[PDB]
Amino acid sequence: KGLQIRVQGLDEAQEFYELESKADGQLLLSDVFRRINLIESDYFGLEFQNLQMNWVWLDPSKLIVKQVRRPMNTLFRLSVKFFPPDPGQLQEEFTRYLFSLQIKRDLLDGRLSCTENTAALLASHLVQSEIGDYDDLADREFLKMNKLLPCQEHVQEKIMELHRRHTGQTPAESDFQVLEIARKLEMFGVRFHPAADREGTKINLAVAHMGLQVFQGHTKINTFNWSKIRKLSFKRKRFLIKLHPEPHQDTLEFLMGSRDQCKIFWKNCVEHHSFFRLLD
Repeated sequence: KGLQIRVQGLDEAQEFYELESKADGQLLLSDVFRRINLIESDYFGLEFQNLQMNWVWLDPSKLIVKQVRRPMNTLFRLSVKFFPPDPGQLQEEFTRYLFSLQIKRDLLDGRLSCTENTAALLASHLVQSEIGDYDDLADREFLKMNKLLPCQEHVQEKIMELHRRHTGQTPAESDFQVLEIARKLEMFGVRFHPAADREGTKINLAVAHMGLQVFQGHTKINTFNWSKIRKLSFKRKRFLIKLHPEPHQDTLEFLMGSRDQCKIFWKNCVEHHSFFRLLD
């Protein structure tokens, strides 16, 4: 048979895709990339909402019908999968635009936590990009009907104040400022995978362009560069980081919630390493 799949773009606009029932994840990804003419598409992937309404990555090598129960009723969305160290250096204006929309998303849903002043500054550039130069009446109208920050009301004056500085800046220049600000934040591109150490201390694991990170709360306790990592594995609920000597306990153990969570994080790490270090 044939399927009709709904995919939400980074600009929040939903389009519909007609695909055969035999389609892999890769076919849908390719059709989405073609529809929006995304040339630098390797940084991006698709996630969907499972029945507990959590977001899961679409596996491009598996059949879609084997990953999702009601593909016709399921929401998919375009997302950045791999954050490069400096998205401002991406070649295409459209790609940088998509990255600024990813930041916009992360800022609103709280993935990108930062100080209030930094949030306000990011939001002020985001306002410049959508509606142009500062206007008292138009800025208040926009902020009434658009939410950029999780707790925006008491920050709105600061957002507008800062927006007065950006007179004359084009949407592309605005996107660039958003990327330059965001790439310098500790939480940029960060996605937490909760776990506990040997002592039982709650921590968060994450993977990024340089290697693995360890967080306690929102403060980063450690970074293991790819060069320092000998091997990554998982044994049931345990995730294992084997380090190169120098030097005797060369293994860090982290207990995660389920085996499937270990596995998802392991795959994420192997994919990151491959993407940022290996030539296919």
